[PDB]
Amino acid sequence: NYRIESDSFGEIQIEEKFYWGAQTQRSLNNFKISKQKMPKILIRALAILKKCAAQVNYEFGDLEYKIATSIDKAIDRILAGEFEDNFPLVVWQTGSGTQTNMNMNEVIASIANEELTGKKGGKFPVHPNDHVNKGQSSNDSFPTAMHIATVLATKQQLIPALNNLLTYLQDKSKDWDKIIKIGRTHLQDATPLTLKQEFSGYITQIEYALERIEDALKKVYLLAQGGTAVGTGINSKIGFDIKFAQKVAEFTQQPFKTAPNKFESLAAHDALVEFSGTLNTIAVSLMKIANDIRLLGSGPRCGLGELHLPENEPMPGKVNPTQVEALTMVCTQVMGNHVTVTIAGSNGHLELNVFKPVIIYNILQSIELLSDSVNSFVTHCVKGLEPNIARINTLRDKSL
Amino acid sequence: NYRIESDSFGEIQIEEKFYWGAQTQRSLNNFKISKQKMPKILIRALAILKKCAAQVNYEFGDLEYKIATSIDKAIDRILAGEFEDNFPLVVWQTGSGTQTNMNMNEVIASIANEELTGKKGGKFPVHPNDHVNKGQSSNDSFPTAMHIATVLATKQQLIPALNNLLTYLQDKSKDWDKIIKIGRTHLQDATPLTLKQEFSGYITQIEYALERIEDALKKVYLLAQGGTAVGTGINSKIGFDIKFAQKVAEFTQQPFKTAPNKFESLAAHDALVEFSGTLNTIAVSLMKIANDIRLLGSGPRCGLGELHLPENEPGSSIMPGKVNPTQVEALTMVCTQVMGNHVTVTIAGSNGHLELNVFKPVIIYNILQSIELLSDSVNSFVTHCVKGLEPNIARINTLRDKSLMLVTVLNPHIGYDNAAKIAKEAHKYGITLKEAAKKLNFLSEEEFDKIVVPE
Amino acid sequence: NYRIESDSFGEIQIEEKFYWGAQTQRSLNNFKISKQKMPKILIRALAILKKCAAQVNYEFGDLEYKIATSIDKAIDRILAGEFEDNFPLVVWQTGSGTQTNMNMNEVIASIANEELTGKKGGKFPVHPNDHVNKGQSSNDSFPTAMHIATVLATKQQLIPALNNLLTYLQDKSKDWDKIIKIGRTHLQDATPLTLKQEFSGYITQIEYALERIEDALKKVYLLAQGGTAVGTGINSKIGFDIKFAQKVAEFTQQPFKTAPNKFESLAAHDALVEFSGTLNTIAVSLMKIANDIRLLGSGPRCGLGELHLPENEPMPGKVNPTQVEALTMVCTQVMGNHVTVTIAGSNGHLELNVFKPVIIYNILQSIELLSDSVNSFVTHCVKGLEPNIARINTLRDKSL
Amino acid sequence: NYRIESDSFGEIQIEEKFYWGAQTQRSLNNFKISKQKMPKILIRALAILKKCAAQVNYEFGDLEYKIATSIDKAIDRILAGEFEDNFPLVVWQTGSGTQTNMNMNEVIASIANEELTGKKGGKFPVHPNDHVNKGQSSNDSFPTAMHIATVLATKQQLIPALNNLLTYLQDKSKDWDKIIKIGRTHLQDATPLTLKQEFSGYITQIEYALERIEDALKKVYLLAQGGTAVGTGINSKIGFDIKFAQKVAEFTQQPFKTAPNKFESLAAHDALVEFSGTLNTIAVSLMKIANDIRLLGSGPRCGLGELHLPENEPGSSIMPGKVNPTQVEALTMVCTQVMGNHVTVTIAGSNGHLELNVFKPVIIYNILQSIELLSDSVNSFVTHCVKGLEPNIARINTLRDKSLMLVTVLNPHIGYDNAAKIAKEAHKYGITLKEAAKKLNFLSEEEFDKIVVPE
Ligand code: NA
Ligand code: NA
Repeated sequence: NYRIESDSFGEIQIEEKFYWGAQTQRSLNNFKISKQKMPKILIRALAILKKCAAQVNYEFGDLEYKIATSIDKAIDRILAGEFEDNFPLVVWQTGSGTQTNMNMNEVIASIANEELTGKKGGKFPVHPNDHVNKGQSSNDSFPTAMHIATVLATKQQLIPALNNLLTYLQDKSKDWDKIIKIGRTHLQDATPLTLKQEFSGYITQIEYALERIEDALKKVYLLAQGGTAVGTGINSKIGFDIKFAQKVAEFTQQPFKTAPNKFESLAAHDALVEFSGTLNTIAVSLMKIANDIRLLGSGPRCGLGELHLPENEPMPGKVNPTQVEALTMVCTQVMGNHVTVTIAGSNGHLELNVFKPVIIYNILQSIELLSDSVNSFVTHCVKGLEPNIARINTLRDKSL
Repeated sequence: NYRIESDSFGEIQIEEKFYWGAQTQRSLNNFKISKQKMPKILIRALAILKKCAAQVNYEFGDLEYKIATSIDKAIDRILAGEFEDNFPLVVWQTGSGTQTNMNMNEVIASIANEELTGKKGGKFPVHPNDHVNKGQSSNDSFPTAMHIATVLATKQQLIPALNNLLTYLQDKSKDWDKIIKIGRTHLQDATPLTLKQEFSGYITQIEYALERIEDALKKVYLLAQGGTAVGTGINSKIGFDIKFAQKVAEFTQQPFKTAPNKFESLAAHDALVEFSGTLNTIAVSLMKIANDIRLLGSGPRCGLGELHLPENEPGSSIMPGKVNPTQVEALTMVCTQVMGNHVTVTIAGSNGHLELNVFKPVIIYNILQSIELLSDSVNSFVTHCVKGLEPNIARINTLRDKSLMLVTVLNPHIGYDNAAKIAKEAHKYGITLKEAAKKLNFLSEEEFDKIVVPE
Repeated sequence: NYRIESDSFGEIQIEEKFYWGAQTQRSLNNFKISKQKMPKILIRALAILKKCAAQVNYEFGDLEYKIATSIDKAIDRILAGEFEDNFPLVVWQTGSGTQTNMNMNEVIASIANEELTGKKGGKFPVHPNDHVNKGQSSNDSFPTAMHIATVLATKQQLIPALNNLLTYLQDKSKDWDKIIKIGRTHLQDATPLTLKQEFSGYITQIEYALERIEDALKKVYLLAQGGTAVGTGINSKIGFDIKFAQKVAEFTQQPFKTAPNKFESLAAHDALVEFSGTLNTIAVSLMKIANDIRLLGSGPRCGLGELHLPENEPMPGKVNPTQVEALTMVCTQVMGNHVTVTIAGSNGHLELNVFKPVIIYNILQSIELLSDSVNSFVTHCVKGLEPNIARINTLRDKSL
Repeated sequence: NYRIESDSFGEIQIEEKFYWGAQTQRSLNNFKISKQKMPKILIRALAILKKCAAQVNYEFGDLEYKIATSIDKAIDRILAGEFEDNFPLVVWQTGSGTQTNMNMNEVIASIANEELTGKKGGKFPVHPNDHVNKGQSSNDSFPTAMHIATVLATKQQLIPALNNLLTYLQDKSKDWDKIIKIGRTHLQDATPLTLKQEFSGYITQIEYALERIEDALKKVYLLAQGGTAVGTGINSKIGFDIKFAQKVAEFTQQPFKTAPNKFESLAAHDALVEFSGTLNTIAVSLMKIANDIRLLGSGPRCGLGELHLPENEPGSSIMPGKVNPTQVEALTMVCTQVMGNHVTVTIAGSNGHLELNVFKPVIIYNILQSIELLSDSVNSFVTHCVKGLEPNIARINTLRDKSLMLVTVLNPHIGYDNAAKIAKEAHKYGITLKEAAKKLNFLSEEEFDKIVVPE
């Protein structure tokens, strides 16, 4: 039931049914720190990275045809979800992500070797380092995967989620221009505005959130691949950085390019600190929008009672704004995640920032929580918001 | 493969092999927000809570023998680990934890009903709300679970890990009193201290971490159970609060009591915000300790090189033979996670409204994560780094003698003027202070090392 | 109009009317970073430190009688507020506080020299380093002053302020047990509780805040003095640490003692990070209390309207809960101050944490803002809170 | 020595030499909360605001010639710096900034009334609310001032300081291309890079800081003025908003416009929260740069020793001759202050209620402080550290040759096996790779240095 693998530290046992190699197993044994594995979309991004690197390596004459093709077939299968069991390493590993890099290197080599020899594992004929990792360091590969992942998640999770919110905020309030409600400043009675007008503030906040995302992504399109170990490009052929980036742009259909200065790309993660800053602003916007709805839906008899919130689950008969609670909790999570990203980003030393996994784990969590909670909020709260017109009219007609 | 269940809102389908009910399945369908489930030890805390509440209810005559005994047996199976598949709800739910409370209520009833009738699910003979949740709200139950879980995790994970680090810091540095290294202030050359003395700082930081936890636990021992919906204790018999706390104290063997003021326990989580603050401080201490070990072991040739860190894996694919301080990296990364987790807890804690703070799941999720991560990573750091740390004594000595600031250790022993002559001679010929001491016939190489000792 | 002073870097000009010396002026010229000077109470604490050190030095036989007496007279005058013009250095200086240490050393020497020779300044007969700073480093003196200051401010500003709040929360609500109001969970109508009961939550929060302060001060009583440059005590006579601490305990009438491990005292500021943690919890408590009052006083016609807040200043006739706004802003300040203290505390290197001035500036600001805002809040809001009983009764009698 | 004034609440005394009125003195007596006054540049912004609002009002025919001209002349004297004593109110006031708005309204009226009548104070001929505050609320005025001040400070303090740092990073490192130092990853010995290349990272961080500011300013150019109380623009004539923005654009020479949606501008300060986020990133960049320079200049003998930092003062009283990297300490301390200031702004920004975010003073206070501190400290760091940085070239070379990881730079030039023999020889005899290269007749001391160059 076991296979033996090795590296420069010696022999090590791996359970036969798993495709990973000596360094993954070594990491798996030595870092028994909680159960948070690397996010699926990061693994996906890392797989895309190896795919594109292999193609460039092949085109440069540096890989045998059968090895390049076997690596490519092997990676296509990972992208289809066939080896989700085979990336067991935790986030809390080496700060450069070396081990997760080797996790991808070894699994690809292993699948390819099973195709070519009939048996998985090992370094023949496909070597994890000399073929799958050819011309790469973890120091430039892991940041490249961090940026690919961030872009993919933002374009697939967050931007649609915000557009879903924008659309329903627009559609619901289109005809609330006839509803004249009483404004509150300091929570004290103020002068009148329409309910549509009040909701137009929220619409502006979300529109502006979408604009901030576009500006924050500009540096996240820029990829470190080609800097190798310390930023100089040692062991990377001239042109690799540019051709790799074009390859990733073509597969993702996103405008990726190479980072003009690779030293800045390795030594720091300022792009992601800035990006996390935009996530934080979005958290602030949503906290305000959700809090107002909580407040306007308070009651039914001893609150404000201007809005009726959909009732989705069960002091019997009492129904709570549960979606607002889920969303406002996520907002507080994102704000704390941002402080972690800040502090980790500030702790770079010379040629390398070695806080990379904690940074990307927090970025990707914030994107996913914001997207999922907003979509839930729209479906189970915003879509069925109705104003209580008689209540709004009574409140207005009492104002001094 | 499906069973039908019902609540106030109507009919709903549950996959047959699972034990939860209608309200849990409803929540499962309505809060599809990522993948972060309630932590194992919080579910455990909540089960313990229900076991004790059912026994007190039974003592008050408010549960029949058949029902109280089956509830108790069902809960023991959950505490045995037999139903870890049956708590699927995410953290990002209602802010009171109602759905997770009800998840526990339904699963207990369901296990009991299978035992009594042969078929799982439903509300007869055992009813989730009327029996399992009798005399309880989620408003007082969930805060009770939060504190039980915090105490359990702190005592089972955190205190043992810090003591593990303490013991090995003490053991490893016992005989480092004769290793005389150079002090660095502002990262600039300073005067000497023993390697042991430098480690004594770290030891003190961990001893103080342990004291801080004991003070931080004081209010976490106090339980909300009995406040019910708003804190008034309506639908709760006089004495239930005290008798429930006693039971939990017996089962856990921890000094749990009831909170004097139930309103404070529902409306806020200041106790967990204070506790998070202590976790924050521990993160700050560990960051300093781990950073020093990394800095002291930097090299092997182009850095400081005073400590040899155990080499556990290959550090690089391009540069073979390179070994990195990977355990320090995992620990310092965790430290940054705890610092951020603390801000989340702070902000959530500050957003209470009137009778209830409804940010409860996110608060307890961060507290428990911070505890697990500090504990797991400290344990790993000890096993794979502290255990095998060795000083590079020859390198430590070389560096000590390079310091020009040794002059001020020489002043009281050799005289102010004479030390000045040595330091002048060392600048002119470009030699060490030791070599200049021997050159001018003031002090041998052995007499020089004795004066330099801290004393 | 100028006097010339010097140090090992050479000669430097000081305006004649000022008492400080070469190193203070040098710092004053080289760190032109905003206008935040060291807090008054820190300077005060540093002056107390030099007073007690001199007395111990004198008792050990290490100072001439006339110098010890002149130093003591000189310091008594600083404590009386006579040289508030003479500590111009900014917080954003060397991270060990050396320059502010020399600021105190030089000014004391200067005043003493004016007494003894008729002219201020210089190092004769009282030398800033060899007499006023005898047996001291900035590395152990500045942490000692940080802890003295924190204790003094907490005992003189914060503890009385919280007791003032506790007392008035108690007195105002004593007879609110007859007022039956409707409870709100999730801001939805709930079951009843008395107004006194609701206020008893707030009373508990403040009581518990007072208990947390006592626990957090335990390590802040422990003083670094005697560790000198790197923690070893080089150039400090045996017994100095203990006798100094007793001297400070006697002058302040507070239970100060020496730090058992001086290395921990220099290398880190974990005591203050923990203390700042308690300030943060207090900020959280007060934010809740103040927010509820904002909410319960909302109206007069379109809010909850359960409480009447005092009207202290001027949509004419509209009066806002201005004291609650001041207080809740301070709370957000304290929470951010706490993150600065955290991050700075985490950045220690080997024998010394060199973020000391930013840490103490934030600690002392949080104490002063919390105290002043709470006292203001009590005087201009809590003292005159009255319930609107008819409104409370109407709301209750509408509950489902 | 006193003058009497009045408002809705009654009679109140003001010291005679000051120009403020009844509402300012009331606020002065009721908010005795520490000492933190409104920043100079925010007061200036608010004056500019009133100058432009009065001119637009006059153009609409809603101020008489006498009154508009005297208002304009009074404001110019405030912008000249003639009344810096007359704005005593603390930051910790009402959350809308009403009292500071009224401080400006009263002082302008008072200066104008002295000019027109000979006696300062009061509300005739110039009335604080009816003339100086005409068509304005504090709800739209204070946010307008916040953005004007942020733009002014960013353009006058921050952008110049970052450009100053940029210019000197470029100038100092121009000819450091021939200095070949060793790279460190995980603080472990790695492969070489030029000193210039290492500095190129820092240069990139600052160039990107400047781009980030330009994007962050986009929404700060947009002004609330015209929304009045709740955002509807009641008591504001159509066109006032556009014409006010134009005037401010003319006076400042900055591209200010009116905010399309006034409700968003009153109810929140997301734009300043986003801007704070950019300041945060700049703090993170500077922390890395300053920390590296400190680490590279550590020593002078027992650390890294690659850079010589200019020595500006004595570092110690016990250890004479010790010099500390004091400018790096002041800058990194400021960085921690900005990071905390950002959390305050984030939390304050998140506590808006309906039509108004009433945490405005604390938000703008932190933003402006962060800008001033980053600017002042970067400027000082350049003058007193970056300007005079020199590499210690002999030390840089020594360290480079100690690296065992040079082997991988030798592989493509000398062959894999041959480099292995050199590294084996270097381990056996305990020498450098260069000495072992010459020993085995593979490579001279000059040919070795050429292969090592990054290329
Ligand atoms: Na987090
Ligand atoms: Na601050």
